[PDB]
Amino acid sequence: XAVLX
Amino acid sequence: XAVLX
Amino acid sequence: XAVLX
Amino acid sequence: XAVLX
Amino acid sequence: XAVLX
Amino acid sequence: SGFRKMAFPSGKVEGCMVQVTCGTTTLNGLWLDDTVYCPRHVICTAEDMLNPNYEDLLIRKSNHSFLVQAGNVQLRVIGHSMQNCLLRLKVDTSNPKTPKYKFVRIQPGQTFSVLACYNGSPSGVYQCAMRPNHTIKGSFLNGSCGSVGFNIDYDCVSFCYMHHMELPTGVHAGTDLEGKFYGPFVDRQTAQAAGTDTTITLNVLAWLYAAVINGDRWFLNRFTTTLNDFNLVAMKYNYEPLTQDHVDILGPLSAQTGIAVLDMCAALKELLQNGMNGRTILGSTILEDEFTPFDVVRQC
Amino acid sequence: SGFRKMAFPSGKVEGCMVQVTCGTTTLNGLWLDDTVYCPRHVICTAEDMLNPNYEDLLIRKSNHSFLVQAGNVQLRVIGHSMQNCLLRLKVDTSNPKTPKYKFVRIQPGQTFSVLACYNGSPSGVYQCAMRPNHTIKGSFLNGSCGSVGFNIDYDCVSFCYMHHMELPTGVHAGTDLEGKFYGPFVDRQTAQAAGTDTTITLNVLAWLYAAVINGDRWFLNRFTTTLNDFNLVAMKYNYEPLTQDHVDILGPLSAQTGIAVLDMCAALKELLQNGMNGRTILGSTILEDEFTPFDVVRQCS
Amino acid sequence: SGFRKMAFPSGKVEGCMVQVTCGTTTLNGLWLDDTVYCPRHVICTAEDMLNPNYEDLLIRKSNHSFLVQAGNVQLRVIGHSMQNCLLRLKVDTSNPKTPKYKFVRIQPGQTFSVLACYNGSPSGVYQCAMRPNHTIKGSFLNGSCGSVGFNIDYDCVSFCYMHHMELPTGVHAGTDLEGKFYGPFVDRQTAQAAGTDTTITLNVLAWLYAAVINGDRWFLNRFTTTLNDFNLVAMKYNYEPLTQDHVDILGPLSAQTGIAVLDMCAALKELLQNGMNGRTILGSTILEDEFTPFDVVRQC
Amino acid sequence: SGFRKMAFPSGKVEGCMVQVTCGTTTLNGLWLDDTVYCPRHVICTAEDMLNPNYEDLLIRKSNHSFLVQAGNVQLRVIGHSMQNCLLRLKVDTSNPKTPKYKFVRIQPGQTFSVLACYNGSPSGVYQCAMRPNHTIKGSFLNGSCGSVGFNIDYDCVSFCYMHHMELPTGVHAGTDLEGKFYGPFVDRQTAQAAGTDTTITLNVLAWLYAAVINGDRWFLNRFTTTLNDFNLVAMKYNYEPLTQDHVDILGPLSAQTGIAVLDMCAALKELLQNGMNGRTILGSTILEDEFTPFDVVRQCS
Amino acid sequence: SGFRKMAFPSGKVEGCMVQVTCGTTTLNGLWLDDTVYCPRHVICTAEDMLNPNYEDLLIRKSNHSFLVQAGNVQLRVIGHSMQNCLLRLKVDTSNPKTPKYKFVRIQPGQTFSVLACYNGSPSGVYQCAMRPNHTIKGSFLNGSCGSVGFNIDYDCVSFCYMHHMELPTGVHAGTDLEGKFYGPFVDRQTAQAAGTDTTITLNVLAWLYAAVINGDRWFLNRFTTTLNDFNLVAMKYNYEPLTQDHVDILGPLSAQTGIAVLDMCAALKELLQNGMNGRTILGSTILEDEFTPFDVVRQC
Amino acid sequence: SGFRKMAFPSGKVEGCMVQVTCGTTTLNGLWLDDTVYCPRHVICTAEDMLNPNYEDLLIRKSNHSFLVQAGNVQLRVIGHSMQNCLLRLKVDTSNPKTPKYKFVRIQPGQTFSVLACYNGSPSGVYQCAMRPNHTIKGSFLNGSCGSVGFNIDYDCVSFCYMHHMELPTGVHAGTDLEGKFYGPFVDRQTAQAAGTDTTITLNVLAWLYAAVINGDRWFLNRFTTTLNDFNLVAMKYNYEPLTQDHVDILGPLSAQTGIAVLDMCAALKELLQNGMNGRTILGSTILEDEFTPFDVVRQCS
Repeated sequence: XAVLX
Repeated sequence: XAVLX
Repeated sequence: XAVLX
Repeated sequence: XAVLX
Repeated sequence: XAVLX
Repeated sequence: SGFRKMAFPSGKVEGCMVQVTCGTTTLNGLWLDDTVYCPRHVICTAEDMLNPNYEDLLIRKSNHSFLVQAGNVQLRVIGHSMQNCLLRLKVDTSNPKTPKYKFVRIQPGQTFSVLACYNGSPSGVYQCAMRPNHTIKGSFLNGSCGSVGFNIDYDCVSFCYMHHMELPTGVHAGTDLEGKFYGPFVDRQTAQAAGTDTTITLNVLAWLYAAVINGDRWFLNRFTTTLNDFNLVAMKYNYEPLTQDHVDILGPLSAQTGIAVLDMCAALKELLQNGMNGRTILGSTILEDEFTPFDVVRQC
Repeated sequence: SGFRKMAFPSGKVEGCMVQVTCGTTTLNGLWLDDTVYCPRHVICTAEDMLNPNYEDLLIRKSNHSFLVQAGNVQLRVIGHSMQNCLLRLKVDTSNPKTPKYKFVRIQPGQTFSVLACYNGSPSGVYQCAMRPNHTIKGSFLNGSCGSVGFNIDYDCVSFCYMHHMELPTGVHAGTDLEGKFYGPFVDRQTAQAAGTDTTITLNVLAWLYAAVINGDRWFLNRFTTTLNDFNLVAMKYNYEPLTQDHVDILGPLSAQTGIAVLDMCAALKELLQNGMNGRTILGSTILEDEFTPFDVVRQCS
Repeated sequence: SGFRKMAFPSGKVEGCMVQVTCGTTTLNGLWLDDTVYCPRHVICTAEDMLNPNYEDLLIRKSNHSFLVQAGNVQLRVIGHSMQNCLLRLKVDTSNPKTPKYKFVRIQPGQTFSVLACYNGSPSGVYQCAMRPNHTIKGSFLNGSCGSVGFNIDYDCVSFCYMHHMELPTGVHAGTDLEGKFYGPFVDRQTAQAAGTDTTITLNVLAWLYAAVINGDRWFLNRFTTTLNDFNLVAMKYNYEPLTQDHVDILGPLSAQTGIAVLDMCAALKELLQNGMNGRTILGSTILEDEFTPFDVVRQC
Repeated sequence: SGFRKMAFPSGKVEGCMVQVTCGTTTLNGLWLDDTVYCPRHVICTAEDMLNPNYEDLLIRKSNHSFLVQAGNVQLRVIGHSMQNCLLRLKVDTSNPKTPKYKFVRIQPGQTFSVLACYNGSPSGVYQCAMRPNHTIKGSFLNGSCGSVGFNIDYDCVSFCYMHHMELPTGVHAGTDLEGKFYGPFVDRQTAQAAGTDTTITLNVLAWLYAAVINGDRWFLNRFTTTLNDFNLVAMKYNYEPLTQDHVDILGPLSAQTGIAVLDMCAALKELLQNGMNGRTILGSTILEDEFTPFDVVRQCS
Repeated sequence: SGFRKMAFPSGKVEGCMVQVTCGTTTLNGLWLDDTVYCPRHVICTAEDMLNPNYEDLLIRKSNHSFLVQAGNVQLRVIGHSMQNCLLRLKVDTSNPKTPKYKFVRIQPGQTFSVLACYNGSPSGVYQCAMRPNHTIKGSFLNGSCGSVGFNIDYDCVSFCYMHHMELPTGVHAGTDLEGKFYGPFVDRQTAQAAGTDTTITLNVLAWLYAAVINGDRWFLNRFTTTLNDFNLVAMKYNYEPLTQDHVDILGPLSAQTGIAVLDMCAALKELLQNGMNGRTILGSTILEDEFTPFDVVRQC
Repeated sequence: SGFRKMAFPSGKVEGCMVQVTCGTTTLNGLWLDDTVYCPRHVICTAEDMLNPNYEDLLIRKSNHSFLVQAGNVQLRVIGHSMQNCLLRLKVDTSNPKTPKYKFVRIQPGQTFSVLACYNGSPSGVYQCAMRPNHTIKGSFLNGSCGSVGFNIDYDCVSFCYMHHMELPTGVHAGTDLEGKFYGPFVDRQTAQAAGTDTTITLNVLAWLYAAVINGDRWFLNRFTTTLNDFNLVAMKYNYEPLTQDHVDILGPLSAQTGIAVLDMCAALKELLQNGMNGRTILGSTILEDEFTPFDVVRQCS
């Protein structure tokens, strides 16, 4: 989940 | 309210 | 409401 | 303590 | 009282 | 309009108050028909009063020891007989001014008038409430010890107090007219001391209603709050601490709606607290917070 | 009359939306005068994701690894530079629809409007507050990074937010328009997580007024109370447990004043909690228990 | 011991209380001898409204338009004069119970039992003060007019108050028996003022003296002490007796403050005996002593 | 304005402060002209503390089992000699910063300042009173001994305390500057406990004046008015002026309670312009005034 | 060590449990000497039980209607006679296994064992507490209706419960062995429903002590607190809000003294709260605040 | 062992104290290298007091209206300039005892040391915290303005405060060493007044530890409770009013565990208030009322 789109 | 009585 | 039982 | 009175 | 000493 | 603490017209009771001297000792007496009631202990002098032995003191006496006086008239004392803490003195005259009367035992919280008198003559009268600790707080000098408390209705005087002593806390105790002390007190000068007294709710609400009929009314409204008495209930439900520039900031909508911030806070505060009870605020429940003070002024 | 979540009219800001491409990967960017700002991760491939070296990846990129474009009307990228977390990219022309604009740095609690864009093209506008914890609870699907958030401030558009990532929580992070992240977070797919929240009060009061204005004011006329609730305070303050019977005795008054007991009760329920405050009931500064209820029916018809 | 607003016994006065009635209006009348007094608006019927014209109101109701009833028999009304703001109503039969009486004009600052009656029947009694603003703060609902304020003072009932009207703010005002209203008001129906009022400074000292005689005695100079009286009260709390040269050295400080050192002593001696009731002396609660008078002088 | 607990500028004393070590045991030293004084027991180890025969335990020792360090400067100890509970070390150098100085013997009850030193350097200055039991209540730490206590008269530093030990109770005790213990104590890890400690009367009075001088007048039991002075604070708060008759009327009560009218004026006056502060006269928070002098004599015969 | 909820050895009671069939209806019965007790209502069938008319049902019956069985042996029913809500059946055999026994009426909060049995045979046993709302919560299937509750001491079995019904909330009611229901219940299938039950304090403290004898002990210690549950009681006594960098900041002195900040907070929190009760902290009272975390580390 | 309010050793800062004179009026100033900072009101006469124009009064002052001096060793004032609320005044020589130094700007809650000076000469050192409201509760009498406050920070002296005025309250205001006032206040005798206070918590916790360290820890072993206090919580949480009798019944256990009832009570007194927190008493996660006290004496000797 940390997720730079 | 100024009255008698 | 209640039962005897 | 108390008084009769 | 405001008082610059 | 008006609301004052108000005693019953002392008249009906005034005329049943007699002197009762017995030595160098004088109390008052409540004289009804052919009987005069009054504290025992009148059969005492200073030097007694210790832990005295009543009846061991009574009938060392007899009928001639008692000086009963209805002002002018001396009354004659046929028969004497103790009764709990009273004395039922029997006398050669039914009191012509006797009223339709009854002996009752008042309940804590109830109220009566006290006709306080010295040497068997009406000095003054004032209303008085029976604490739930059984003492009651009036003005009683020494020598008042017969004076009574009563209520009236139509014409029937109702005797519910006759006054014996003053606990060292400054309050007073006494007895119904059966001579049984209100509370756990013995008529005897000892290290006794009043209970731990508590406020009389239904009488405070009672009073409030009275504050409202003379339209005193203010308290009735929502109360307000202070700032850091609010943050105090912020951290509770997990809200940012409100601050002084947070308040003048809401200025605009205060003024516009005419409602101080701190009075709004007050209600925000209860909304947290007691919930919201199935009422909708702007068709919502959960208190919205993604709307800034302005996002509001713009939309309106 | 009416209260709904309203976003500033996106017109002026649409004018500025373009897409930026670093061979395959496609963010959207902000075209203002002749600079086009966009997230610095565009210079990536889903391989550097994990924990990239930006200063390195950027320093290996030519000036035209960048295909910026607006509608089509393609723009060539004359210059480029990494400024915090954005790339500047100066372009060969200037947006003839740059509006009056500003790079404010919003503060937690302040709403702004968001213009969800996908490959340089509008799509959605919705309203957001920057939570006190530094996230914002937006709606952002893939290839939206570079979407911006703005507020209109008299004639001037004040851009305050551009979109970078999303925490596992489900919220979203991002930067101000000068490349500085709102919060502790960094642009790498390494599982950070968000502080704990807490509600913004100011905005709940602001919201509360809104309800007043729209004719919802019951919550002002405050309380009534439950009996067992009262007796809690009654016991606290050495008052006498109020009981069913008492409540009747009172009836007659609770009637003709109009103020039923339990409400009057909420009124005593802290007349003790927090004072009479300088003021006076029936000329008194204390509360007066020396009056029965008959005593009061008696002293007035 | 004790202290309450308590009024004069009301016996003497209840028996002179009748219900004057003038057609559409019933009110209260004080019945002395053959003279039964009562308020001069008993006559009216509403349209005397805000502007009443009095003087001429009768060849209109020349006698016999007056009920006036006591107990429940009646009084034939054999005359009638318009005494200032009330009416003397000479009546066939005299009152058997007319107590020896003065008629007075009391003056601001002073008190007098009021006996509020509704329909010639009393219902309660209580104290009242003539405010220096010439109002009294009482409890009168409609039907009360004519109720009377009276003192006693030796067997002889004084009289000072026939009750007339209620100004806007709650208070009332009325007449003496000689007829002249108390204060600058008039039995009209027009809105009228009500002075400013001040606090009755003689009374507040009286009351303080009242509290002192009750032991509630905590205010002021009841203090000054001598050396020995302190020196011994001293080592009761481990405070190292203080000699003459001690006093001598405090001097320079004594002088800047104008507090004789022996008054400080007294002041401290008290704090040793009754503690502090928790108040800050410079922010402590424990008297400090790691400062010498020298270092105190140095720092000031 | 104000009143804090302050101390004399340690400056003059700071430069007499040197470190005296003899093998692991390091403590502090007062360095005047060409001597350093410091406790004996610097010549100790923590294994002979309880029963240490000092005379002779010094020797075995000599002028080179003492390195005295003043900064990073050594000075040769060129002679050791015990001096009661001190040591007179004679250094080969006279202290360039030795001030107008002098030894003294404080009497209980006189504040002095203390300069707490560790390993030859000042840590903090704070001030103690010398309790009549002969302990001081300082803040001394292991390695602090030899911290001195001084006072300052114009130009001239006046030492009166070197610091040795610390009773069990939590207080401290030391010697004067010729090593004569204060009180019944000796440097002898043993039976020593503090004789019972009475308060310093003087300094409590002084302190009370310090208080008055500063605004704190409440505890002050006094004063007086005249019907004139009083009449002028009476008007201030719309009261009647006390006319000379009132003073007469009062008479009776003023005779019953032995309290002359004026003193009640003085007493009211006072309490008028201050308040009650949560106290009740005849169980009332407010000053009552509907009881005339008569109704009072009436009720309290 | 150990602590388990523990019923009395059912033995002594096991052998007094008989079957009592009367139609297609079978309850249990407590058979002592020459009497068997058991709910009335056994003289019922499904189709009755409504608001049934007992005695109008009893002695429609007689001695032959009752099938009493001590397992094997049929017992014979000489005489039947109703008793509040029980039935005292008289029988041709004193029960040889009868124990030293007594009938008591348990008080709310007290506990007994229930020997729950069906068709007059012990199924299981378990301990049970008498709620202060008079119901009690056990496991009772239909057909258990005779089974009893008792306590033992030495050898004297003490019967205090016999089980009649199950309020619709899922709790059970019953009667002492005089047949008088515990609480306000009637034995009859109606819209009745248990009181509003409240927790039994002295039994929770009781239990806690037990947690301590098996050294569970933790709770005993000072509790701890959380951060914004502290600020919640900061703003109260007027203290700066404590924060996360305010905490790691106190790190050093936490570690040094070995006491978490939040456990110190806890005590700061009570110091505000319940005061300080005449105890001195560093010879102080008022909580010092002009000392920073470091001003402390330096001085120490 | 011991805890007293300790001021940093004033030695280094005394070195820097000088007096400044603008013909008659005399502040004290800070001599560092070759600048001498001092309050800008020195350029006044008790006539401009009310509400002066500084920029005007200063612009009419020569470069030698200033008589700076240190001991005597008089210093001539080569240059001068008003910097916020100080004057710089560059002097003809440099303090040969300037120490390592810094102009930090303390933060509310931080103590520092104060060196009350009068006409350039030491006098007193005491300890102060900058209240959260922005005043500090010092001891300052006339002609002390210009006194400074400092902290020692390893080898470096960090000056944080210099003294200007005193609010009517009795507290004191002032500036950092770059002429910026600590707070809302301004240097004019126009009655400003101080925000409302509030205590600094951090420092009360720091203080609390200090007490632990010094062997005062009762306040950790927490509470015991009063019976009527408990029954308040008992009633809140639908528990059964605990009574005198109950407390006896319990005796036997309250004895042999060592933990008397009302203490055990404080333990239940919020075992309900705030949970069992994940943990378990006697394998239970609820509280268990189904055991009489006899039940428990019974199940264990």
